[PDB]
Amino acid sequence: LSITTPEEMIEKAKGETAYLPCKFTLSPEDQGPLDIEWLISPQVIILYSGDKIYDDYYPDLKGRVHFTSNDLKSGDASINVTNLQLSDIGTYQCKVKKAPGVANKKIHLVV
Amino acid sequence: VARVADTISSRPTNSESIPALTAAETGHTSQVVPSDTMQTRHVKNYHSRSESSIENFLCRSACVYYATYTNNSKKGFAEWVINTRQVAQLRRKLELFTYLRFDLELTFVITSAQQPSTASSVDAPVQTHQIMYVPPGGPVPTKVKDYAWQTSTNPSVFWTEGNAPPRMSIPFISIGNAYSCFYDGWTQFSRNGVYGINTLNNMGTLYMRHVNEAGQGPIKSTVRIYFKPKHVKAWVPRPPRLCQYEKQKNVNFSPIGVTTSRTDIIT
Amino acid sequence: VARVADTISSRPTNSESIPALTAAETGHTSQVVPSDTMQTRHVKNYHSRSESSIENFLCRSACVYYATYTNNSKKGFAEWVINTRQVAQLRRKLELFTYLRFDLELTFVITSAQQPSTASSVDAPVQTHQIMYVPPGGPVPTKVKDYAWQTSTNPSVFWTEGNAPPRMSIPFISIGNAYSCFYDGWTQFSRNGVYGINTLNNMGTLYMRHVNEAGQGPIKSTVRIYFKPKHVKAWVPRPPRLCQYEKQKNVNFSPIGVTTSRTDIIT
Amino acid sequence: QVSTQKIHYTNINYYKDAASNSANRQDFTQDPGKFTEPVKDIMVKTMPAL
Amino acid sequence: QVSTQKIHYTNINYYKDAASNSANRQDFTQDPGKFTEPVKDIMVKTMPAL
Amino acid sequence: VEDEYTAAGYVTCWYQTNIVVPADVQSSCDILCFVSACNDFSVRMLKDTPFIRQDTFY
Amino acid sequence: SDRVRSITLGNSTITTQECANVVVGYGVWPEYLKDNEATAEDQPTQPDVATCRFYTLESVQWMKNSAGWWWKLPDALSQMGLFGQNMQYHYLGRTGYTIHVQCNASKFHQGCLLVVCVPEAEMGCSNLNNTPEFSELSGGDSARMFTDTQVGESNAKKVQTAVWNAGMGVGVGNLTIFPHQWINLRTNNSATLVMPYINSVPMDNMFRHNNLTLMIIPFVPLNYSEGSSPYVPITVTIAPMCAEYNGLRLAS
Amino acid sequence: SDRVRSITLGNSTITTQECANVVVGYGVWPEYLKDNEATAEDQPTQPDVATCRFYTLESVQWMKNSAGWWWKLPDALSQMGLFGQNMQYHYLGRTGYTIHVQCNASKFHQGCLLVVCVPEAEMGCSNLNNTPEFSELSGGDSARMFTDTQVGESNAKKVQTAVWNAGMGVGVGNLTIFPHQWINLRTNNSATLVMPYINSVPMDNMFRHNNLTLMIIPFVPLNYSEGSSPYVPITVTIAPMCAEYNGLRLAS
Amino acid sequence: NVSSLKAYQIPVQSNSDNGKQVFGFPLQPGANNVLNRTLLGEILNYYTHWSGSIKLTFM
Repeated sequence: LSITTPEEMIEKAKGETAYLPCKFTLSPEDQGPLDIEWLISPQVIILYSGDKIYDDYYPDLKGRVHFTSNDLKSGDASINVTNLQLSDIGTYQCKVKKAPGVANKKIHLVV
Repeated sequence: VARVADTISSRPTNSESIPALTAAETGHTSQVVPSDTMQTRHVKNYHSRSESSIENFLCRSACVYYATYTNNSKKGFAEWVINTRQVAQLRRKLELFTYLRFDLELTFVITSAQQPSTASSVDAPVQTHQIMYVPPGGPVPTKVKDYAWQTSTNPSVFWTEGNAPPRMSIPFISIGNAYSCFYDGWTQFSRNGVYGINTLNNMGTLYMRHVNEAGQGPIKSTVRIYFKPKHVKAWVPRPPRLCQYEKQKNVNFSPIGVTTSRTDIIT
Repeated sequence: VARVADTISSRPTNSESIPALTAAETGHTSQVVPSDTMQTRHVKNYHSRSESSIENFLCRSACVYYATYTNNSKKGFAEWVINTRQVAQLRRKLELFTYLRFDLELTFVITSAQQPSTASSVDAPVQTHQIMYVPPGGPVPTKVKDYAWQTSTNPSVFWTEGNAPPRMSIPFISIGNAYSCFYDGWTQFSRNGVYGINTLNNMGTLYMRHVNEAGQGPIKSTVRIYFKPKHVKAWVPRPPRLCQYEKQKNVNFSPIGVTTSRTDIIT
Repeated sequence: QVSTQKIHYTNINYYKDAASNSANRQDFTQDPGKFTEPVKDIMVKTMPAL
Repeated sequence: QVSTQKIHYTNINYYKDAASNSANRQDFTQDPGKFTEPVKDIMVKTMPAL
Repeated sequence: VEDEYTAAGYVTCWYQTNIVVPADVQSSCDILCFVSACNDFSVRMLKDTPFIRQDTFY
Repeated sequence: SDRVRSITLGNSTITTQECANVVVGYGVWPEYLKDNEATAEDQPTQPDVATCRFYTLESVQWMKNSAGWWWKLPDALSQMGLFGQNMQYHYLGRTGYTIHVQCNASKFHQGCLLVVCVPEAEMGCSNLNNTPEFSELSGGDSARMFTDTQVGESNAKKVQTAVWNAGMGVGVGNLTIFPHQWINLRTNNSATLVMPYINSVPMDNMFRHNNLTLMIIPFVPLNYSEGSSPYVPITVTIAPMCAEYNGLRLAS
Repeated sequence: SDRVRSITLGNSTITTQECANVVVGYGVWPEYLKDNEATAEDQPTQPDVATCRFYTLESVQWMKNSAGWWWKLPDALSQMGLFGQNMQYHYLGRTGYTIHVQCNASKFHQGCLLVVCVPEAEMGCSNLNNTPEFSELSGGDSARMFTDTQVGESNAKKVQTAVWNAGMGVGVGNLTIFPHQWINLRTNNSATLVMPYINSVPMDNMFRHNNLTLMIIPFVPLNYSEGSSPYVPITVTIAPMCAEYNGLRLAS
Repeated sequence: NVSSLKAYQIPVQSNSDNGKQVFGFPLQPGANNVLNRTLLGEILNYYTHWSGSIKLTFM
């Protein structure tokens, strides 16, 4: 596993849609089941375990986040954050874990 | 024999053949010998350059990685992708060249350690470890009590304590004609994603686990892995790495001066 | 050497000898080489098909079955009929052919595990295991403290812990001229009873037990058995098993699609 | 006894059986002419099949 | 098989591969003429370089 | 395994000219496609298959 | 004499009255692919006059406070006519270059250059977590430059262009182990290298792998008295040799 | 048998189960330029695998009330990959084509075609004072078509596309003196011609001189009963042979 | 069309427009979800490195 940019700075205006991308490729030595997480540090906000989504975890963000692509097993872990507000400043961790590899992405969102 | 050349006598000359002055612009290093700028005596030289060859410089074992796994726990087992980028005392010896080609000789030094048990009269028999090697693409186990371990045709080795450390030999397993310790250029035709990543040197994983069960008290073990490049041939030498390594994937660094400094140019 | 054939050069022709069009009805697979439909360069080919032969594909050990037996209990001992139908990582490699013929090399990896004893200051010496092999028809033991164990002329092996795993070799023991991994047809002339059952591949049982006594605390052990088909010759190849196995006797299954699916025929 | 490897190497048989010798690993021979072209009349490549 | 050491010494190959033999340790050959003087025209020592 | 550094291209199949038919003949035809190896195929580095699983003995 | 050379290729010619000898790679001269080593299953194409000639890259100014320059080699000729055109329609391809850099000055200036061609030059990012992006790693026949100050840390995808580390984390002095020549404005006027094909596979794609790098590092900085010309430009002209390609496809 | 052929060039192949013999120009097979006849002062380039292959032009529909089609030959391949790319950077160049047209039908249709390749086809305008412009004289691998009605006079720069005069003012029947083959849906399925280099100078520019023209004129019109397929397409695939160029320059 | 015999039939009908695509699939004879369960696939799925050319007979 490998994320294209392990950390960067993103800037968006309040009331816009926030794009927090998370791309990856798969080395040959990876053959296990897929797992994708998303964290926030002002706590999971959306999971992808067993090819099914579990995403009712953060009460402050209900429906305000959902994956973009329809090929999540191809290297797309991006989330579509809509209707940005002021209580949404915090570092995000796109933690993907495919046996036996692991890779993260530290998205520090500022508004 | 690889003997060095002796030195021949000389006499004080006065001629128009100057060996000292040359032109360093041509990228051609000098070739003078002390017998050309002073008077020398004919000294037979018996020194030998044998202990500086490639196979005397590389064929020495060096720890690469070591992991721990407890007995009394679920999925207590160690995995590891096979790469030499992680330890720095060996990484630097392999960066002196660009394209290496060698076959390998692993060696595992497995040890145990009794954990803080709680029951009374703890006593365990000898232990047995398994070190399973999965080629790139095979099925990987998920827990210790799994059926990918036994019912498999991958190369694995069974070892029990109190004996000599196990050892297997691995031939030259690659797609090209040499391992590349450097690769400038992306891995997607669109020139996106990770930068210095190559499929040429992948070698698979290594799964290890206990074979006994949980008798009365946990036992954390530890395995150390040792390489030994044999039959090696090196190509396109390279200057030695100066700045301290920071990551295992790329060659990132922080800038640091060329040498430690002195008080004045004449001291 | 088993080298593959190189490719010969070609020139742009215009003739009536069409190598491309053929008739697949005749059950005769094509035989064209890229040098017959395009311009190719004379490439010497050094690739070798050695690591795809039969003895490089089968002669690798694979766990078959493993049983446990406690020390401190009556009739604590493990029995097992010898058959390869039980583990699936090896069963599928033997179904690719119909009539195999090989001699065997067993190997047992015996481990122990201390049970939750209750007395104080438990300490046991090294253990010794016995692995008795009963041909089909011999007398079988009923309990551990029995006189069919010692007073016997069957092949058995005695092994104690902390040493190398035992290993014996078994020649080709069968009534016909090859093991049959498939047998369509009943076993009673009246065509009743079980369907795919054959006496041709029976090999007997395997009885294992402790040799020590119950000192102070029970000890549950575990034995794993490993095959290794050598000198193998295969006949009448067969397509590979697709549907998941369900039983060890017959070939029952549940229907499942041919392949995993994609979104559209052109993607 | 002494033969070549993938230089030379030496092998000695100890036990007095046949199922005790090590694996062969060196029976390199193939003949697909009984699976690819199992037809009665020979089929030439260039000329059409009919 | 039998060769000299740094008297003589005897070596026998057992396994039937090539990546199982011991290290060579005795390939003593060098040729710096491709790193020191990688120029097109030969450079003589005595005469000046220009 | 599915990698990106060693992709092997794509296979397509296009209409050169339309499929014409006389009257009273179906216009929906089908095509089968086979696959095989040439006489310079080879493999290496034997492993086990990712297709067949097992949880207990049979 | 022994100071003049006259190199010709295809339909172009390079002539220099004052120059040093020519350094030829690691001792081998670039040639085509023998058939013991070939791996492609088809026949390659060889233009051999349409590509083997001297293309001239853009110019660079040698200011007094200069740091350095680098070009990624089989990427700088991406837009130079038939070479760049055959580099797109095919999939594989090997070459061997004849690099020539030329910077002339009077007898009243002073300075020196190090013309080195480091093979498989992997560069490091400014941030220890990321890696340099493509736009700031190379340019189409344009010269990216080093610096004399350590690049800050708050930059996301940039190159660490501290010259005393050559960007590769290696000491800048030890670079002479690669084939190189010194442009010395005292006696030298032009440096020329002949670099064969150096790679661990017989052929490779050319849009994903820049298997060379031509660096220029001014050791003794340019200096002059008042009155002399304040503008001294450098120009490098690269010429492929013994090129061949394989595997036709669409444009990309 | 005697009905099947298998033509191969470069890395492409054409196979036809039912077809007639192949007509080879005026009796000569296309080859390179001998040195008794050469006039360029420099050395030419020969890709020889990158250009010599079968490019496939666009398709055309054979309606019942069809008239004809024509393609200007060394102009239709102007956009087909390496051929069109080498046709731009150079200044001269000679070729020899292997034209192949293919139109298949069932045993219940009827019709016939005349596949002729008229060399130096000069066409006449609709207005007696003007001359046809470039846009309406040819198209990039696209088929301009004839008509069955005389084009009016008030048109300024158009082509007279009355088919019974072949546009050249010549009787349409006498066209068989040029190399040709008949596509006859009774017994024939594909027509193929091998046209050498026909011109009064050894080499010529290729953007100003269309020295061939492939015409297709349906003599016996297509006809069928109700039920059979109403759409019968025609497709021509042209392949250069023995190409070489001279005189490099910039793009144009 | 997977849980039936229709998975092997390639639809070809009398089109109206010219130049349509019939099928298309990437060629990874051990990883693709088309050449996976063919007789070549279950031989390749035991090894890791392969080579050589591949034929594709149509009928």
